[PDB]
Amino acid sequence: SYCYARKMTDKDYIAYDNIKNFGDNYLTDYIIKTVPKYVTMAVNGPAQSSVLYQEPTIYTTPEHIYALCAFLRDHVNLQYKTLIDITAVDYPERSARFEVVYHLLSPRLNNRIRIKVVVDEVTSVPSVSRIWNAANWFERETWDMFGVFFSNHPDLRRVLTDYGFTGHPLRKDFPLTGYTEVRYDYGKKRVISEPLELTQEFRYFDFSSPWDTLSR
Amino acid sequence: GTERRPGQSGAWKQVDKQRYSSEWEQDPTFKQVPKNVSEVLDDSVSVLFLTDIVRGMMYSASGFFDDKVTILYPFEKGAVSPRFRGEHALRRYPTGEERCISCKLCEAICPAQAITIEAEEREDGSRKTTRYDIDMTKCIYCGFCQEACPVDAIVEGPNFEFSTETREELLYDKQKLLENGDKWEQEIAANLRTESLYR
Amino acid sequence: ADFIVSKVDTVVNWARAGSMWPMTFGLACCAVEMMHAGASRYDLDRFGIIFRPSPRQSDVMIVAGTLTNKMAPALRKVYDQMPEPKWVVSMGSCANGGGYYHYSYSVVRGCDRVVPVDVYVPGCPPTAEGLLYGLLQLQKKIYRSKNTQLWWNK
Amino acid sequence: MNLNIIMTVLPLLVSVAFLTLSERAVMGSLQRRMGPAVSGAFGILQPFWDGFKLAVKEPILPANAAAGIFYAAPLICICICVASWCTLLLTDLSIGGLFLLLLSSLAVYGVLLAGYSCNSKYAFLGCLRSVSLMISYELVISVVILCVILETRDGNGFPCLNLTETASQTKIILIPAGLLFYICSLAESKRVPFDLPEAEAELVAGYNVEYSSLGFAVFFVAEYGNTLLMAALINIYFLGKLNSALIAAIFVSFIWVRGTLPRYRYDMFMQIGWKSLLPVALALYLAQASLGY
Amino acid sequence: PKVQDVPPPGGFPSIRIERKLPNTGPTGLAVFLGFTAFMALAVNQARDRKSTN
Amino acid sequence: STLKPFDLNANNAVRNGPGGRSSIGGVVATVFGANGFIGSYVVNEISKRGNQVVCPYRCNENKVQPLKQMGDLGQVVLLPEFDIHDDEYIRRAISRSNVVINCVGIRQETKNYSYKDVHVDFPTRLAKIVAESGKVERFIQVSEMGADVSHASRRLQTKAVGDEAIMKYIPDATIIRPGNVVGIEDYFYNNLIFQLSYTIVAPVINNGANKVQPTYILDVADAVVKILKDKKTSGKTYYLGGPETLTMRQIYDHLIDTLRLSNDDTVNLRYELAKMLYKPLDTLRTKLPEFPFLGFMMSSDYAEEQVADSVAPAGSLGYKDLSISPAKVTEGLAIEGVRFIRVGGYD
Amino acid sequence: MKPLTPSKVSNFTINFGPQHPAAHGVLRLVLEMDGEIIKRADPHIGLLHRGTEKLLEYKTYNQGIPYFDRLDYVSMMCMEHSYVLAIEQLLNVAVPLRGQYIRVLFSEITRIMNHILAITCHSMDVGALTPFLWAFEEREKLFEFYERVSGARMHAAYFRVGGVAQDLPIGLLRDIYDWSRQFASRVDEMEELLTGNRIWKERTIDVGLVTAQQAWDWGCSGPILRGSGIDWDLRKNQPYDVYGRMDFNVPIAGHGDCYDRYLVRVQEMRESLRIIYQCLNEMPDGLYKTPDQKVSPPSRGQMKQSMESLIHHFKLFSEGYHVPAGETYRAVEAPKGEFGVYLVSRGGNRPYRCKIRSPGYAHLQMLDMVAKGAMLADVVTIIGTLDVVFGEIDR
Ligand SMILES: CCCCCCCCCCCCCCCCCCCC(=O)O[C@H](COC(=O)CCCCCCCCCCCCCC)COP(=O)(O)OCCN
Ligand SMILES: NC(=O)C1=CN([C@@H]2O[C@H](COP(=O)(O)OP(=O)(O)OC[C@H]3O[C@@H](n4cnc5c(N)ncnc54)[C@H](OP(=O)(O)O)[C@@H]3O)[C@@H](O)[C@H]2O)C=CC1
Ligand code: SF4
Ligand code: SF4
Ligand code: SF4
Repeated sequence: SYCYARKMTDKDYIAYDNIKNFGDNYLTDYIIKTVPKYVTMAVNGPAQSSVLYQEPTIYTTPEHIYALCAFLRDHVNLQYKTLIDITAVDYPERSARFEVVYHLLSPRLNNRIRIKVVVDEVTSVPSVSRIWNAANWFERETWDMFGVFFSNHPDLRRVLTDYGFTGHPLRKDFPLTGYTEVRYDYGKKRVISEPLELTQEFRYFDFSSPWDTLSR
Repeated sequence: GTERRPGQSGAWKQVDKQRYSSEWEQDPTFKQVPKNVSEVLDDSVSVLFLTDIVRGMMYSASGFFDDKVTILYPFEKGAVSPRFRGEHALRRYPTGEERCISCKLCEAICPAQAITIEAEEREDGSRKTTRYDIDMTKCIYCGFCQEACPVDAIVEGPNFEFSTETREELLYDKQKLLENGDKWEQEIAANLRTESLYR
Repeated sequence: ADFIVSKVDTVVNWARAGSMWPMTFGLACCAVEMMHAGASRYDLDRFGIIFRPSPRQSDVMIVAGTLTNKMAPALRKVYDQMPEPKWVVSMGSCANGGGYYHYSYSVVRGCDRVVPVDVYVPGCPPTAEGLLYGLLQLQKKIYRSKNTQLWWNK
Repeated sequence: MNLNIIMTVLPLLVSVAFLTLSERAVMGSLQRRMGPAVSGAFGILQPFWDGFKLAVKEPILPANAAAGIFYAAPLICICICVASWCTLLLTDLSIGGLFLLLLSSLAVYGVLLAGYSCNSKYAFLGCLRSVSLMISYELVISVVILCVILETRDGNGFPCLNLTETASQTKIILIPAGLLFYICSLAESKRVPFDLPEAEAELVAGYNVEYSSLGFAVFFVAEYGNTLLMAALINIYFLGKLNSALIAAIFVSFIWVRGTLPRYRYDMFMQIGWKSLLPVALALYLAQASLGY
Repeated sequence: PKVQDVPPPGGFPSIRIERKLPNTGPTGLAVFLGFTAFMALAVNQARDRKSTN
Repeated sequence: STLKPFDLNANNAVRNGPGGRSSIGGVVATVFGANGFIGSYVVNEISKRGNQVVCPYRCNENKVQPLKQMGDLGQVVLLPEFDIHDDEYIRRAISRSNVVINCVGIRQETKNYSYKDVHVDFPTRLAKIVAESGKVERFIQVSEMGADVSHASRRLQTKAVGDEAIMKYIPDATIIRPGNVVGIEDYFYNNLIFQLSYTIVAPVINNGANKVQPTYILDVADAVVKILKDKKTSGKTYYLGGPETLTMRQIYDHLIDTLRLSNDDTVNLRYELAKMLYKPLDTLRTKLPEFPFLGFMMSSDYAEEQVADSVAPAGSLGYKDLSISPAKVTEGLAIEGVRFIRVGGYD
Repeated sequence: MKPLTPSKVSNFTINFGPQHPAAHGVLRLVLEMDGEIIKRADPHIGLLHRGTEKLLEYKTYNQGIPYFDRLDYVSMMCMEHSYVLAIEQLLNVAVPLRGQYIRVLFSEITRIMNHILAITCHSMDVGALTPFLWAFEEREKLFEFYERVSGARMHAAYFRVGGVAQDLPIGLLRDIYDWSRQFASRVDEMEELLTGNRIWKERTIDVGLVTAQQAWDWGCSGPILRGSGIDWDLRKNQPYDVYGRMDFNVPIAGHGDCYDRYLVRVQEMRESLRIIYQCLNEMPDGLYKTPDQKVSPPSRGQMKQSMESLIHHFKLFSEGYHVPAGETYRAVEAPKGEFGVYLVSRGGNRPYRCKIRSPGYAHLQMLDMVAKGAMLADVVTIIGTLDVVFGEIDR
């Protein structure tokens, strides 16, 4: 649960053997078997915690996210008491463009899990703030950068971008430089926004090789 | 020290808790009731005579007489290592021929896109640049361009006194960079000879 | 009279330049280099440069950091509150020309777009001695001015 | 008039300028720094630059405030300092020290008018905080003075608070009250242990920051002048005949104690003055009206 | 090259890491006794002054 | 709306871009008097559209600081030492310039410079120097509306004589003749306010009968742009009066109203008395340096120009010919500056 | 038939603007206060949002390393370290032992300066200015080590994929060891002025109280966890370099108040000194960067003597290496907490998505819960213990 300091000396171990095994190789199967309706697919890959281990990635749908998160936090064997961050990735090639990613920590299990909800521009994702209070700002940032609406959020507002910003900057279709620029005018003694002009344009250098194979 | 008094606290509610409850005596960090007359006098004189204050006063007063650490900036200058990344400079061969061969790698590696290069064949037949300008208001002085150059043409010199009164003077060009290389040639060469051993 | 006016203007230049009250608009990385420049090892208070928290009592303003579209109105508002001499120093690549965030939707390409800049200090971050070199360049600019002589022959 | 007014006023101005210099020199000492050295060579001539340059800065027209009161506050501070020093050096008033106590109770006005000039709802509370400090520690100073008159008797045997007569003899009885006087003098000059302002004042809570060129000069000069008057009072009551070195040493002790101490929160130093200093000062006033005659 | 910055043969000499508790010196009782003595002297001086006056 | 070209020869070749700060406009301008109230806004208008402005100024770095922000890199060129009597400097200043704007004028006389020098000699000398070049295509001179050869005030008379000299040397010059210009840095409302508030009594010449047509600074600045965007405007004088004609008494009353002054501090200093009080003080001015205490208001020339009606002649060119609707100077944004002082809910 | 009881209303929606004795950067804070007591705090951020995450997408992997140095100007090395670790995980690149030691050593050095700045700037915010100036001389000594290894005092960009940019200059290990011989005494000097001081105690005790459950709920890390009683350190629980070899003890406190976190940070400085001494004594000999030249640049003589090395140099300084398709989140124990990078690669030479997990973002989110019932003066201390950096908060 909460890693309250217990052992005063000789706590050199990273964790116990049984706790490591249950999470090294049974964690995804345990999740799938215990809560099958929530899970659609699972990926075991390079570990977030370390290079040597393997950590799970679970794909779930927007409707089941709140119950899956509640199960992950409070299940006795799986205690993901912490939400590291919430993130979205824009995939314009896909019909469901946005992949909302949740990163969690179990201090007891010493393990990291990644939860993905695949949505589009119109659909909304239920807020998980009641499960983790840290989610509020992360979902506000996801709304600002990518435009993903989070349902039942206490107050969904933009955080990073300028006041009056309507576009979502981290969308792959948003220009790198944006659309507007800010300058002070002497005539009107105000700082004003104007359409963009660049003295020197951004130079995109195409370095791709025909012979490369790693590109997917 | 770390030990705390029941009275001293920064939060009103905690002060109320400690004023009206004796759970603080269970806690190990707090200081317990004196339980002797002499201990009562000790604590009372400690609080009333501002003892802890004076102890800091002497250690601070050590500051008055200890050796001041300061540098007269114009007369004395801070130590600068050979690796130091400062004002950029294009370099020439000892014959007087520019080392630049317009590979354009430094412009490709520039994280900030501060270098614009365009070249031509010279009349003799050499691959030489007709333009090499660096925006010093866009440079981040990473030194990647000095790393990518295969002929040591571009180096970040040891000069950090290059403030200007207008931004246009901070848009360097090939002639200015070559002049900067000429001005600092010997220092740059010594630094490069030292640096060559490591890398 | 032309000699007396010159003596007055050089004394006034000495007074203005020796006692520079800078206000530091410390957005980002460069403010800490300024922190170091005003520390024990470099004594700016020996130079007569001592930082003042409010704009009304500051005659020189140092923009040290990346100016964003969200902040530029506040930068201009702070600049307008300053008194008449109001010299402005731009420190760092971010303040000088946007620098490494130049091609960004949220970054102003140079504080010169928002406020007039007298001296540009280049670096990322500018070395503290470089900042003192820029401050001495501004001090020379103040010494160069001969306002009282120009007043006599205006 | 009298020529003595000149011989009192002029040394005061020179002394305040070099007090302002002394403060930062001592700071450089604590912090392994050095006194300013580009202004000249000796450094005698540093504060004069600040004054003369401050004459140069172009005036700002008053904004959203009544002009009369805004002009009034600097004149009040400059009047009080001159009256205090010239009644400390050039008068025979039987109760002169009580007159100095009265002139210190009028220093609440300068801050208070400067606060009223702001007319900000936040500035109201900030200026009220400052004046609350000043009055709360003026009470304890009054009790300490009651202690001082108690051993102060003239050759004819008449009780009095004539400054030369309290200066004549040094009483080690009174020293317990002199410690409280020194702490309260720190409080009344708004030194760091009681410098509630600097934290509140970085955002514009409300203080002489509004004043700009010559009004601002006289306030800061008056602050140092009041600190020097407190040093002179500490000398004359508790440490015998008036000595210039002792006065300046008490001022340097102010700077040292400041440097070694962090600031107090508003409720903290207010609770110190009422629940700690005042009972001790009443206990010593008992101890002095009740050590006897 | 083959010569790089390596720790010296035999290793570096040991350093101090933990804090030093220097809290030695005067404590409460002696200050009370000295203050009492100084009060007694002050009382006697006041007595003499008040009779002479 | 469609952007209209700057009607300058071969502009079509050089011009490129949207018309903004970083775009290229084919106008290189030498604006004399750039650091002044009128000149700064003209520099702002020209430089805002990507053009290059050369600003000759008498050595004063702090006064010309706002002009630095006006344009992109290399667009605002500040020449340090400007003298009206130096021919070589004037030739250097207009070397690359295809339009020259003259905003150099003095409200009052001093010992160094009189009206006849600044308002007559400089226009004639500059006119000859511009005429010999030939590269300069457009010339604009800024003058007062009330300027006339048969005017009692020496300032308004010398200005008209200098304008006639300019018309003689360059026949294609345009004479912009705005009224009392209202702005944040203006000398109309600011001086009136200072008179009402920090002066013992506010003397009003006669009873405020004199009629005036004040105009906002942005309107005059836009009018300059419209002059430069049309070649048909060349050789014509435009009286850029404001939308509303107002007597001076109305403006004083309305300033008192907006500032919510307790009562009327204005007094009746009728003419024939100012002509005796200020007449020696003019001779005082011509023998003493610039002094803040007394100026502009405290002169016989000001009284003489405040006894006449400075209004546009009936048959005349104006804002309508330039397709500009002037904004009212007694309401809206124009009056915000005086509004910030006091509006009765303020302080 | 029993009377109801009415309540009171809160007003005074103050705006606390950019304020110098606070955590460095620009903070706009909207505070709703009932009288002199705060009822809601709403931090306004985005004043230093430079669009870093989107800019990364347009740069190559090696071109994007300097972004991480400038995300947090106090702790550069720890910030770039997570990025290079994530690229190494996706690339399956093994770091030589000497480079692993150099990374751990300089990470501990930047940790120490971060803690020095945090503690002394917090004391300055309280109002004590002597520890602050007493600390800049130490911080200068450590900046001198940086300028020696990289040529830049602040933005070194020294950590690279597969090792370090250059090898340690000769004589550096001796100088670091001397600074270490005197560091403990300097820290004790600072500790006496702060610790044991009645005014400091009164200002900091029982201010900003956090409990372990609250810390896990709000996603806090580092000193905030360890000041409340949580024995969790990434360097020990999830080692990422030769940290596993290193011998050091986690500092733990239980109250959660401001004072406990200050004590934790001082002890963390001491533990970092111990780790540095171990690094100095056990520093191995050999390669400092990975032998593979398809992910690391060749040496200059080698590029000037070999065709394959010139080809590799050209294609690494123009195109860069290609990172295999995959996703990874690598976190490091930064001085301010846990800093992680979520890197998504589709197989190209540029990152497709580089999410930066801010340790200070969650602390600023926790500000409201912590600063409830406090006073206007307490906010400065509470901000000081969070030690938030707004370039780090606003990416
Ligand atoms: C015990 C003996 C038995 C006999 C009985 C005699 C009783 C004492 C009579 C002696 C008279 C002298 C007393 C000196 C003044 C102290 C007044 C009370 C002391 C006190 O309460 O401590 C703090 C007040 O001092 C402060 O902290 C104020 C702030 C001070 C900052 C400036 C310091 C200046 C340097 C000190 C003066 C030195 C002068 C020469 C340089 C309060 O705080 P608390 O909360 O702990 O107490 C409340 C705990 N319920
Ligand atoms: N109310 C108004 O503003 C109106 C103005 N006008 C006319 O427009 C012109 C300027 O308007 P305004 O800008 O308000 O006047 P300003 O005095 O504000 O601008 C005058 C400019 O001319 C320069 N100047 C004056 N004398 C000399 C000289 N002897 N040698 C060199 N430069 C000199 C000044 O520079 P320095 O600052 O160094 O003197 C300043 O830049 C004036 O002729 C005025 O009559 C037209 C209608 C109304
Ligand atoms: S140092 Fe870096 S940013 Fe500057 S020019 Fe070279 S590669 Fe570009
Ligand atoms: S400076 Fe070096 S890297 Fe840049 S173009 Fe010339 S040879 Fe190539
Ligand atoms: S110029 Fe460089 S050091 Fe300065 S604020 Fe910008 S990124 Fe930081």
